[PDB]
Amino acid sequence: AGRAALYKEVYNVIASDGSYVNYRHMALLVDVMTTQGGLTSVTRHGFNRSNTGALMRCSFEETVEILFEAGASAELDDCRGVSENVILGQMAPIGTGAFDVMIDEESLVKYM
Amino acid sequence: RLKKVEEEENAATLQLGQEFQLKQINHQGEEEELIALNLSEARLVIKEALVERRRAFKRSQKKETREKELESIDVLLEQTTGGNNKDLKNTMQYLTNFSRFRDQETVGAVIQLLKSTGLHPFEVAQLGSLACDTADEAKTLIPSLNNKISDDELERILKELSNLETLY
Amino acid sequence: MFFIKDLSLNITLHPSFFGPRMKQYLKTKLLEEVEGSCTGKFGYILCVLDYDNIDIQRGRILPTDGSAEFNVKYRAVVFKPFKGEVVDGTVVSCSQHGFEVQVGPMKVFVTKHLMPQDLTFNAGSNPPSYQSSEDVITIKSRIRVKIEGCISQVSSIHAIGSIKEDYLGAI
Amino acid sequence: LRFGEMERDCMIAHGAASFLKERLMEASDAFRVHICGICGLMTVIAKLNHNQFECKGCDNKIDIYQIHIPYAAKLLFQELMAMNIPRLYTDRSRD
Amino acid sequence: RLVKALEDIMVHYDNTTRNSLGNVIQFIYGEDGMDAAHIEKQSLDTIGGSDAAFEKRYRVDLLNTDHTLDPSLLESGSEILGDLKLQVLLDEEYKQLVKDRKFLREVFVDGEANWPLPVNIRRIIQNAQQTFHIDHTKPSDLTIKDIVLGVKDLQENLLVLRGKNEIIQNAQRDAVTLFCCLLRSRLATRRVLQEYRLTKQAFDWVLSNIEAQFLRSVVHPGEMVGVLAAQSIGEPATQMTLKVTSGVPRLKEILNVAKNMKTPSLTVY
Amino acid sequence: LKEKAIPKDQRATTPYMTKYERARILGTRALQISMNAPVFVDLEGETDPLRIAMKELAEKKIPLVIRRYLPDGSFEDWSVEELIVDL
Amino acid sequence: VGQQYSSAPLRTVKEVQFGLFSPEEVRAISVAKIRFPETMDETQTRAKIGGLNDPRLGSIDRNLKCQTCQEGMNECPGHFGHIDLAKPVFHVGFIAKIKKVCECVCMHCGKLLLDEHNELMRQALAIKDSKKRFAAIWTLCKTKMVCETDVPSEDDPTQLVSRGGCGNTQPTIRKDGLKLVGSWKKDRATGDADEPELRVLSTEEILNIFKHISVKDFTSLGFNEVFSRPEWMILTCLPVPPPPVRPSISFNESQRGEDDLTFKLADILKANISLETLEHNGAPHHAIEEAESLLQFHVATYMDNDIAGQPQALQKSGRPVKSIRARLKGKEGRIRGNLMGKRVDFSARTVISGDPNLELDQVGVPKSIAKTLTYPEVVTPYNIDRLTQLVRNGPNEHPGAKYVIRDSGDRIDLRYSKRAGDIQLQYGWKVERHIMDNDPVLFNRQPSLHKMSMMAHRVKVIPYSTFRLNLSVTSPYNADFDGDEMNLHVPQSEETRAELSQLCAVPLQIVSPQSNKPCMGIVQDTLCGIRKLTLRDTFIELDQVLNMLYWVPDWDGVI
DNA sequence: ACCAAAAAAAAAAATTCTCCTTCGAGTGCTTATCGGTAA
DNA sequence: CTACCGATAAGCACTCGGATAGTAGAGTTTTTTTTTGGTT
RNA sequence: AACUAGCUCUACUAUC
Ligand SMILES: [Mg+2]
Ligand SMILES: [Mg+2]
Ligand SMILES: [Zn+2]
Ligand SMILES: [Zn+2]
Ligand SMILES: [Zn+2]
Repeated sequence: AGRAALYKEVYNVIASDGSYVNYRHMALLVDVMTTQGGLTSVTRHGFNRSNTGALMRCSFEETVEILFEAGASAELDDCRGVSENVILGQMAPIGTGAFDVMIDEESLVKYM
Repeated sequence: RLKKVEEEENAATLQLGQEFQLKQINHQGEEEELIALNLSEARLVIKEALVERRRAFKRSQKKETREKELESIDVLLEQTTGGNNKDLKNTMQYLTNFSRFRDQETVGAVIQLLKSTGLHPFEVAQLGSLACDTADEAKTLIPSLNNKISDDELERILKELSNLETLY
Repeated sequence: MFFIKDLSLNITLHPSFFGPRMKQYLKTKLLEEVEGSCTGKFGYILCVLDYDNIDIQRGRILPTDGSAEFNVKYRAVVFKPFKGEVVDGTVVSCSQHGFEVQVGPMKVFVTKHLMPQDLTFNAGSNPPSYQSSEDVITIKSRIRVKIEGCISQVSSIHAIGSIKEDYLGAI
Repeated sequence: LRFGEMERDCMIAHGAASFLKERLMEASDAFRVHICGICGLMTVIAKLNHNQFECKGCDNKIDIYQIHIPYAAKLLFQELMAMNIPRLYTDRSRD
Repeated sequence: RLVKALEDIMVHYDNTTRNSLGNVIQFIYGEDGMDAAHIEKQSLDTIGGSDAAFEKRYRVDLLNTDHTLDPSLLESGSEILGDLKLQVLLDEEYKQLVKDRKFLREVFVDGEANWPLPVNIRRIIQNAQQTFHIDHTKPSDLTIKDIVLGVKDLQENLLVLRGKNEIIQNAQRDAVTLFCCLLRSRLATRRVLQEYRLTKQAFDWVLSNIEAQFLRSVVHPGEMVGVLAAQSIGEPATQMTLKVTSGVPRLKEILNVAKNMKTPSLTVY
Repeated sequence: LKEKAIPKDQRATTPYMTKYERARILGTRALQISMNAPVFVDLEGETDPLRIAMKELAEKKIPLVIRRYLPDGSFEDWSVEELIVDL
Repeated sequence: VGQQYSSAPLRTVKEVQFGLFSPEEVRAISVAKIRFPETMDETQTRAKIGGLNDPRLGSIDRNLKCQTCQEGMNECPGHFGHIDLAKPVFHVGFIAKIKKVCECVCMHCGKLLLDEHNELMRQALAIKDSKKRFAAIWTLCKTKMVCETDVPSEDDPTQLVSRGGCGNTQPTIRKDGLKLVGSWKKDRATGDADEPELRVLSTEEILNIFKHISVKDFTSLGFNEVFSRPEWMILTCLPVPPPPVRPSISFNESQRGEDDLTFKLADILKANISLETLEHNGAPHHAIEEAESLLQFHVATYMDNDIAGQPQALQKSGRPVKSIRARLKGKEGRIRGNLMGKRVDFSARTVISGDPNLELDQVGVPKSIAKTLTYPEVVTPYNIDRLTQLVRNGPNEHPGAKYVIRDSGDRIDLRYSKRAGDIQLQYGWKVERHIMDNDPVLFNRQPSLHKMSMMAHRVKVIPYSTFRLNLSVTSPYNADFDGDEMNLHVPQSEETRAELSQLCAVPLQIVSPQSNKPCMGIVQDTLCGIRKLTLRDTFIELDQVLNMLYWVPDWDGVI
């Protein structure tokens, strides 16, 4: 009921003027905010302090202290986030990157 | 990663390291022991491999006297492109010297006799280290040979095969 | 020593070789780099096993360029030198301090002090002559010398073994 | 000119990941370094002429790989462990 | 703040939606799988009108004189009367339509007809009419069995979840229910014959075009939809000038709660 | 943990090659034939590599196979020809 | 072409591990044992003294040492030395956590207050997310100021067995800025049985305690044994960063351009040597503590400038000294200005005007700026003629080039070009040339608000330096023709230019997904014109209609 | 013999109030503390 | 009667603050002394 | 073809 009401409220706010935008965006927003067992504001400390990769977290409003916490907890990141690649300077699994480009031999043989 | 050493400096007893793990994985996923064969067994396997590339190279063409074997392996090399594989020759020069028995038939028969026994290849492989068949020298060299079992048990096993074999 | 085991190698193929003959090209290449290999871990790789039936399953195109990478698994015949072993070999090079034995592929160098005391050798001034037990100075000149120090600093294995021990020396 | 946050975000929306990488790398740092997987650190010393790449301390003449990263990132790393905190690997470890 | 919150979230090759941790947020993106492009303010038809008007628009019975159709529309328009098979099938269709009417009255209390939907049916109907020089005089060759089967066949062939288990089948039926109901509404037999007049050839043409367009309408698997949504919602936020709070401060209030509303009034019926 | 792959049957991925994949394949072959790769489709004196690649795609003799991932980690694959291009 | 080729395998990076430095290993990886606090000009000529500033690490200028690796300067990644401290010191970032830990463990025995006999810590162990259990343990061990030895009374029927190490009582702990103290109230052996003992804790005591905790207890507290063990929390052997993080800018006349951090390091070295010499001699034991305080202060400031504002750490100039945290803090510090967003190459920027003639997808590009940028290709059996023509042309007319990159890394300038009419450009080579027409290009107008504001474009070449575009594309860019500017980007490889020609071409952007209706359109001029045309009460004569039918490029040719 | 440049060595550092000053925003984390309550 | 929470508030302690551009202007230790070489 | 521009500190502007 909370997510329903929140979507209603935000849709009202946007439709107040310059309406509109497709429902799917707002739905995605309210859900990705609420899929936690509760709800969380998008603050420096609302969502960012949650189980998530290290770097992408430290790329927002929390410069170094978060790294200190990570090192102390000595946790690790698998770097499947976009940021992790960007900082790492490698193609992130994005768009064209969302798949590998693989090679075959038998087709090469068949058509010479 | 805390240096993960798990290694021991090599000794006459051949204490196996981690990267030479006693039980090795396989691509199929089976778990088996560190595949090692004596000085005798390897030579025939090499000959089979060589004759396999013999067929392969007669296929490429249409597009016991160690020196001639060396030149044959050289021919295997030059059939593709000019052979500069000198180290393979020099090791191969010593490859027949690796094998305990020089003659093909003697080493082969030693192999077929040992394969039924299922004895550790280390025991018979230690033979070809030096040009000596007297056991006392080996017992002096390697104490583990004495420790694992007495000498006379070694020869009561050995004389079954040493009869057919003629050393260098 | 004689350990034969399947080995995995990473191979990068230049895109210009993308022809139906590539499989043959890959097999040839693997033949060059694999044969005569002398690595630190496996010692020196002497030859492959089962040349045919090697698995080349597929290949990944590098994102930056047409280069394609292949991972292949192959069984091979490889020798691993190990310390504590006594090997007789040719004295290819002769030095005043001590004779240098070339045991086939790997090389053994020994000084005057390592030389056995039971088998007294006149090795200090020059390579030891014929004396008490037996010793030789020729190119063939096989001399029984132990291996106790294995070095993989260079793309080869160098072995050193002290000879002042129970039954060490030429006979 | 300056490439900024929102520009990158719009690229992401488009998803032209390869162009993103090329523009951020070749028009920028485009640096290369080797590492010790046993270290996972930024410390290996090389001798290009001598073809030696040993990681002293980790005394391993095998565990060597070279990685293309932005100079800025590696810089970050130098002050980071200078700040006394960051290992690196080159493969998965949990599957 | 918004863009820095939903970067990773995106749609993978399972028509699902995960962050860069694998947390699912939308099992089917937008609950439709239809890309944000392929939407029109297309007009639904069943919900509106009166019961009598709905009946006249859709109800038909050969064995009864009132809602029967004129034989002149059909080549086999006379002897078609009397068959029990056809009457049974028509009654089944009518029951399906009335069930859909109940459903739509349930889903939207207001009953507003216009809604954002995937690929339009109007335009393809008009261009099909043009592409065959369909006249107002000739009867129709296609028979009742033809259309009454083809409608179900098309609605079945539409596929959004390339699955094989039971749960996927359930979702796939669920994910397309509104569109199939709308399609059923637009392609009523009475409507088709009395106004649309299509030939069997053109009928097959429109069926194939519908299927092709619907497949064209799937979300492309592999876009970073979260960033798109965030940037989209952000865009108008700047482009706006201004006793109840509203505007950018209110926006911040909800987006950053902040349990303090200054207009916490509530509505009671 | 069991070999993390799948047979070419029972594949649940969409049978339509997506636009991202389209652009990726096009760019890859553009770079490929750009630096003198072997060509397959007959030329018409057309010099541009990218248009050569597009002609190849239309003619459907592309010697590539596409890899495909799932969030679990297990992967899946396809060959270009068995896909159908509409977009 | 090989960036001084390295015969080492290359691979991507799939995973990053975070952890501290164990003092022994950081000392192991070191190269220098820096003693001298001076930096340059030994006595005082040149060849910086073997103290700071490369005894045996990163080179300085045109001296290819790289610690004798000869890897020039551009290749030199740097190398590390290490410093040694007489006494343990804290770590300003690592203060609250260490305080919580100290409260959590029982010093004087080195044990946990709570142990698996109450339910509570058992459920705390049960909630193994990563860290929240640490908070649970911390909030459960706040009480029980006294170490116990025989806790379990009712889990066993009535008896009680031994688990605790010491019978002592743990003092309450507070902190004051850089320092923390313990309060031994204890209700006994104290002032009038109530007045506590206020004693400042000694770091090394804490560090001994920290070793004495059992290994599994780290896991209990979330410390990763192999990567983060609590005794490493304290700083003992501070590592030294390399030169290339502290350049010698030499600001424009003769200065040495010594950075803030290197002065900080020299100061901390002075502090260390001062404390050493003080303690080594007769320690009056009323100034050695002050030396300790000063040394910890300096290390604190160097690690971070902006602790609670009792100090300020002013430099010898007046501006406060700048430390690592401030160096890489957000908003243009090292992340959002130097890592996440960057300055790029191959770009241009100017003012713009309309054009009623260029088609929608192209972009008006100025001839001069067209010559300025460039683009490489690869020599093919197909491009040889055109490339030959261009390289013949030279760098001073439109369809030309500026560089020739052959098989080897041989940058050949065409401005000098002593052998212009010579080279023949065999296959597999790279030639950087100008921008001819129909080249993909990126066009963008910051600020960017949606998917648009940057798309692809074809290129026409136009005099009168400015940018030109079509009135239609105006509104999505939300740009005027008064004085506004956009930014230009050009791909560098065939891959990328392809990658842009299918997801950023304004042909492919007509319908905005944002509002499910097209974001394109036509604007005031054309709109007014068409309205003034397409109304019943108008007409047209013969000449003008003919000119119109000629105007439309796609005219069938039928009147 | 005069002295002037300059390099080297050390510290100017006190007046005083809390005004710092408007940055106020919120939010989270610590700590006092009445206040009740079951044994 | 008595610790035993305990919820409440008060405090106190946090760190955050649009995207690019282009300028030009001033200062990036001070003072004091001692030393010794240029000077007549 | 001898291979480097280059830091911070405040004021003013340019679009939005
Ligand atoms: Mg996480
Ligand atoms: Mg304007
Ligand atoms: Zn290492
Ligand atoms: Zn170096
Ligand atoms: Zn205790």
